[PDB]
Amino acid sequence: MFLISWRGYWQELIETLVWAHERTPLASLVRWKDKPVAMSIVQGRLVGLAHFTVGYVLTYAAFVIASTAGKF
Amino acid sequence: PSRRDPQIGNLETPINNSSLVKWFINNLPAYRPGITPLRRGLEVGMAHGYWLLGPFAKLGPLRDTDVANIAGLLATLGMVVISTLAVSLYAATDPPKPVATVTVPNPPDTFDTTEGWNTFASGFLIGGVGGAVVAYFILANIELIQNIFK
Amino acid sequence: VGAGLVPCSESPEFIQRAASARNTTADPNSGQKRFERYAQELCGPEGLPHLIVDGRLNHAGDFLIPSILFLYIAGWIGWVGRAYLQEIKKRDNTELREVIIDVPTALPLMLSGFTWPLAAVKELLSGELVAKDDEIPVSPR
Amino acid sequence: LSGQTPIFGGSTGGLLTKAFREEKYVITWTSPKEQVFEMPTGGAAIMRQGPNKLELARKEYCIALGGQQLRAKFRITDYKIYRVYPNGEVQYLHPSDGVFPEKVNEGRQKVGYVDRNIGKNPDPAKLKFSGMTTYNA
Amino acid sequence: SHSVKIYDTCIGCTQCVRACPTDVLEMVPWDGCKAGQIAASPRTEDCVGCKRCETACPTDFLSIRVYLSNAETTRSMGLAY
Amino acid sequence: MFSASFLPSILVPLTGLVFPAIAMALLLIYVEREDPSGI
Amino acid sequence: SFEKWGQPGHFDRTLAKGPKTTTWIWNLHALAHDFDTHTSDLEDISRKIFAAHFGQLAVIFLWLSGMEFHGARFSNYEAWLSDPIGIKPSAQVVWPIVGQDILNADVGGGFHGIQITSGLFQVWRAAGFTNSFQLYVTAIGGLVAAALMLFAGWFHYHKRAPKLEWFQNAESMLNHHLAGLLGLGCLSWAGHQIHVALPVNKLLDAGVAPKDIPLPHEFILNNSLMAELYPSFAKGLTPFWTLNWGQYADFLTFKGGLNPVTGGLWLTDTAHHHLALAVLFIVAGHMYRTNWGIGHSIKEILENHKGPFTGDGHKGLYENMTTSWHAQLGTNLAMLGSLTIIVAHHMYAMPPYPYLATDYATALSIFTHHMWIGGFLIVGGAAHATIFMVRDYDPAVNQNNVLDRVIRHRDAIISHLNWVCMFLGFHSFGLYIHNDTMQALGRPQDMFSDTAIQLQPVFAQFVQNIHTLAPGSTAPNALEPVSYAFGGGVVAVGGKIAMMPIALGTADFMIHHIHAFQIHVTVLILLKGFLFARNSRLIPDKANLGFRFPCDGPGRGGTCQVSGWDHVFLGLFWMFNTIAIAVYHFSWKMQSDVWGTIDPDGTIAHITGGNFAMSANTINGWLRDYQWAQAAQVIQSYGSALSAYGLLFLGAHFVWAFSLMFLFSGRGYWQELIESIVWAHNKLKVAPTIQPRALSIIQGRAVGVAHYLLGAIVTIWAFFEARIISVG
Ligand SMILES: CC1=C(/C=C/C(C)=C/C=C/C(C)=C/C=C/C=C(C)/C=C/C=C(C)/C=C/C2=C(C)CCCC2(C)C)C(C)(C)CCC1
Ligand SMILES: CC1=C(C/C=C(/C)CCC[C@H](C)CCC[C@H](C)CCCC(C)C)C(=O)c2ccccc2C1=O
Ligand code: SF4
Ligand code: SF4
Repeated sequence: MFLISWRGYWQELIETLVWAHERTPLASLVRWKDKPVAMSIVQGRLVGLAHFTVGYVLTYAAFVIASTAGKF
Repeated sequence: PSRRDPQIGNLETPINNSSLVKWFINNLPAYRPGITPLRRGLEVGMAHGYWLLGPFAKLGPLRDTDVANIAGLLATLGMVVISTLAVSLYAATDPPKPVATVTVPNPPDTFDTTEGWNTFASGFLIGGVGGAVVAYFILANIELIQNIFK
Repeated sequence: VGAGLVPCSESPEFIQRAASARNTTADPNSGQKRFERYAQELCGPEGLPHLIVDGRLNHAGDFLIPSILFLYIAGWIGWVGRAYLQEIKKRDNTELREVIIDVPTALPLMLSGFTWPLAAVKELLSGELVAKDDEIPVSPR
Repeated sequence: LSGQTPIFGGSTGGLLTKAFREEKYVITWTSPKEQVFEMPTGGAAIMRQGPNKLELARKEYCIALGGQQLRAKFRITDYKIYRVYPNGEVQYLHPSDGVFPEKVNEGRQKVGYVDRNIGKNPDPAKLKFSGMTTYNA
Repeated sequence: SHSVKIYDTCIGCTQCVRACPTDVLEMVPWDGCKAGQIAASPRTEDCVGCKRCETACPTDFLSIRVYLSNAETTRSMGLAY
Repeated sequence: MFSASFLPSILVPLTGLVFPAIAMALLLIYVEREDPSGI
Repeated sequence: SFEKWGQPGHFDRTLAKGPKTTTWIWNLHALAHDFDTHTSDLEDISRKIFAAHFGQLAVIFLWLSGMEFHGARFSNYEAWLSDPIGIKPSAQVVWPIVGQDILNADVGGGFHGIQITSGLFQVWRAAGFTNSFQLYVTAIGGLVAAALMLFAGWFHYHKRAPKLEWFQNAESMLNHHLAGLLGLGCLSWAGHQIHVALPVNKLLDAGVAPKDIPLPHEFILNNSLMAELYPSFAKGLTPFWTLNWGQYADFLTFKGGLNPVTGGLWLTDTAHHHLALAVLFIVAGHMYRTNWGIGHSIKEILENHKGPFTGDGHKGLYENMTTSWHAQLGTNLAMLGSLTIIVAHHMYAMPPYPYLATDYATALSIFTHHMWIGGFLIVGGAAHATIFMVRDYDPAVNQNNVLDRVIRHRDAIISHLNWVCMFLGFHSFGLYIHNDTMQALGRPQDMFSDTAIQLQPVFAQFVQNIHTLAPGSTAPNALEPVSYAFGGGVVAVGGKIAMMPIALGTADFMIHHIHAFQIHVTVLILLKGFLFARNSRLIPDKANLGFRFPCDGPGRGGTCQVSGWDHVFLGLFWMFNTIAIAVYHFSWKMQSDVWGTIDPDGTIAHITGGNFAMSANTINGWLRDYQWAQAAQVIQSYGSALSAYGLLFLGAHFVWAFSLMFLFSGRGYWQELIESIVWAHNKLKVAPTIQPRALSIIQGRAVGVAHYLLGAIVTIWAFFEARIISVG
């Protein structure tokens, strides 16, 4: 998910989603610590790679130790 | 016919400017004038602590055990405590742009200030505890209606 | 030819497979015949033959001459392709004909690849195969 | 300046809380004809006669309208743009060259320069433990 | 915001000044080539990072470059909110 | 169990929950500090 | 007259000059049809569209006639005729050379070949087909008609081409088509049915010597055998002259159910169906205004429907529906897609051909095929909607119309949409994984099926119920319910189920809800690209710049993937997910509690054993209890005569990974590697004059997604094809 989609789509909907808090009542009290925006490009690449590598690591380890301790 | 200019990003749809709804929203304890922030906290605590114990009272992992009433009571106690903690620290770090976004025709009140927020949190704590115990009392005698049996 | 490998002639499981060896094509002798053709090599416990590559005359021709055949044909095709390319450029219709093949000229070049190896050797000794490091102007860096 | 706006019912892509508390852009021009046209915040409207006050939150929309819409279609070339402070001031970003020429003047602004060949460019070796970059000569 | 970089190869066709939608260029008087007026960046503070400008530069090894900095703000990031 | 005391029964929650709580609270109020002092 | 083909780029002025680099090749296969990108004229466009349609029809006729011909000379039809049960139809006999010799699909009677699954013989069990020579003539007719209408296209383009006002008479269009095309064809087919179909169907009850059964010429004017059955069908008694129709109760009846002697329904109902439809939409299609000064002025109807919330109603919509083409294209595509998928979702409860529910191989093949096409083309309908938005519009004729009224408040719409999607998404999936954890946590009482925490879709149950007892009161002149999955008796034949009532317990809930979930997000992506097509809150030049472009530089951070067809990229990924899990669900249920075998007591011993109530609630169960069964033979399903077809499932994974390679990588890397190889080749004087250049990022994205989809769908069809072969 992080790898394929890119930062030209995950910003249009953040606009309209900022539009909400401004105009609903009983929740417009709170405001922003800091104005939120979409991620960055390099950071997106990095997080995608991190997710991929962590996903790759775990399953194989589980498989190998479980198999070795279950078959001898 | 927008609020002040038809080109602004707001619309006069008959759900955010209906007389019924504006009357119903203005007189809420968050906005109704003639009161103190103290009472605001008291009432909000009363309400929320009065309903925020059922959602886990008979729903918790101790759902059908013979104790779950006081269990849910303790749960909502801790809940309202940590909520007060959260709002208090928010007040502690509160004053960038010391306002709230205004859409009600008038400003809500002078409730918008740090120490005001702190007093509000205190009243919230008190009212929440109160609503908790009173709901626990309503729910205490399962026979609350069985004695009436009506 | 060691490594504990039985000859495909006397490997029992080899002939065991050969008995009901599924005759592939439309001729009943297809299977059996091929198994008979597989007596020269030496089988193993798997019952199927391994190939030894050493120039050792036990299995020399079973790998050498196919290699040399491939070298023959690859040399031919590369040679005729390069020759055609070199020829095209002396027409000043370069990329017009890059997609339209000039058959009356493309034929004799193909037909004239008979003696590619030794001719290439000549172009090696004459130095007719490489341009000069700096004359070739394809800029690196 | 002007006190009138084109015919436009309304929409939801108007202003936010950033606008009336950080900045506003303003653009005006002369359209003695009233013709329907498009706007960058979604929807369409129709111009008004003579002065035409269009107020907005960003800048690029005014540039797009002036360049691609006004003089590229309807040949109006005297649209002025301004920036409005939160406390109520009125600034002046433009016309910074008067006639929107983009090439004419008798003298210009002389701010810095660099006419230096790029093959002879500094390396991270020669400029070390400084705060500058290859911009030096 | 980000930094702009000018060179000598500006022929003076002025396709970049008509391409940048951010008003960060102007042709200041020059003398060297037939241009007599070479492009430059007087108003960097509104740089956007679209760099549609050098794509409009026809010169071999296009005469303008943009060194994309790190001191971004609400202006350089371009938010309507 | 063994020769140790109750300790492994209840010493995880505070490290699990409350110490992270104060950690992040202090951290957040730190990342908003005024100038030029900060603790 | 052959001096003209080999002059490429005949339609474009730019790429007509010469192939500088390899790029010139690529665009050659890209702009060969969008001739709206060639001029501003329209009559030429329309003529091209006509000729292209004719060509498509020609290839249609060609392939259908050729498939017939294969069915006549290389298909075991006429042997499978006498026995449609103990014989499995086949075609495409294997050519006896090295490699394809063991693949002789022998289906009894020595007939080898390929055991097909497309159920054309089922049509050939209703059309009453005896000898293959008539079929030979049929193929000849099909191909000659193909060539005929192709010649017609050539003529109507090169000699006499139609004019321009010939386009926009949608009134006569609807009238002619609706009435003449549909009604006349349908009533003609019904006439064929009553004359031939049901007679030979009667004659297929007990082995009545098929070829010996007379030919239609023996019934054109021979009414004697036609008077054997149906006494009112002496001639007809022609009581229609007397307005009396009570006599015709013989054939034109209304049964409405399963006929356990045909493997399908009662064909008389279908005949009377077709009659009713024919006249009904004949009198319908006689509506609109034409050349006799009588009818609806349809451009005024839409003018009338306005009001307070409407604004100004449907004013000004015909310029869009006739001046532009992509509009019509998109809407008709969407409608066809929806229609097709309901067709798929339809013909597994009311089999309209002989031997359908009894034939458990063709069913899901047809189902999944049509279902895939449906989505696969409705997304294209939406894409053409977007291309209309970018190509065709007007600021003048679109003032305050019901169209413009949404493009002004898009943000609220899409925000609430995102809200709904988030809600449904985790409300379903996180609930699922919650139950997963509970089962893995020795807390089984926290499960969610009937044996645990409760939830029951009462609405479906009550609607099915009120459908069960329909006849008599709602349907007095009706005999049996419309289907038997709602209610009725378990209808069957042999030890083989035809249709039983379907049970909706607990597992139905989250399945339908995640269906709705994914449909919601799909609409989200597509509609988002739709509205934010011309102007975004940051990019006000989109329509000013195009809809097929990669990015707008690293401004505002990143902006890559801001066109619309990348929106439809993501959307097609999502619809892939949707339809994939949909077919998973359908196949598993209709093999778990609908299909199996039967005992003399009607005892339905289903294939799997009702596995949803047992495992279709946790994720680990979903992989175990589905693909364990869906593959446990494909590993060994090769290795004998009617097994040798080692399937390319082992093969499709490779194309899948090769696919994903294209996605994750840029292009500059490949460009530099190319330049190095060029250096080497130039050193050895073999430099190709046409300088190779790496793919453009949009090209690479396209080939990546194409290969991805191809691999996935190949994999899955291999899966269930072999799975049905293991039972069919
Ligand atoms: C779905 C599909 C399909 C199918 C199709 C179809 C099946 C169609 C149908 C069609 C049809 C079914 C048609 C028909 C038509 C007909 C018509 C249209 C008729 C008309 C008639 C008339 C016109 C008449 C005339 C006359 C006469 C004859 C005599 C005298 C009188 C008159 C003149 C009246 C296919 C496979 C392809 C593909 C896939 C899908
Ligand atoms: C491989 C690859 C390339 C390499 C670029 C090219 C053009 C490789 C194409 C090689 C040729 C054109 C493939 C030909 C396929 C045929 C099977 C080859 C047959 C040729 C002989 C039979 C004559 C990119 O440029 C690229 C760009 C952006 C994202 C991903 C990628 C990417 O994945
Ligand atoms: S940078 Fe390009 S557009 Fe600008 S002056 Fe030089 S040549 Fe002209
Ligand atoms: S990104 Fe390019 S065009 Fe835009 S302001 Fe910067 S230099 Fe000018």
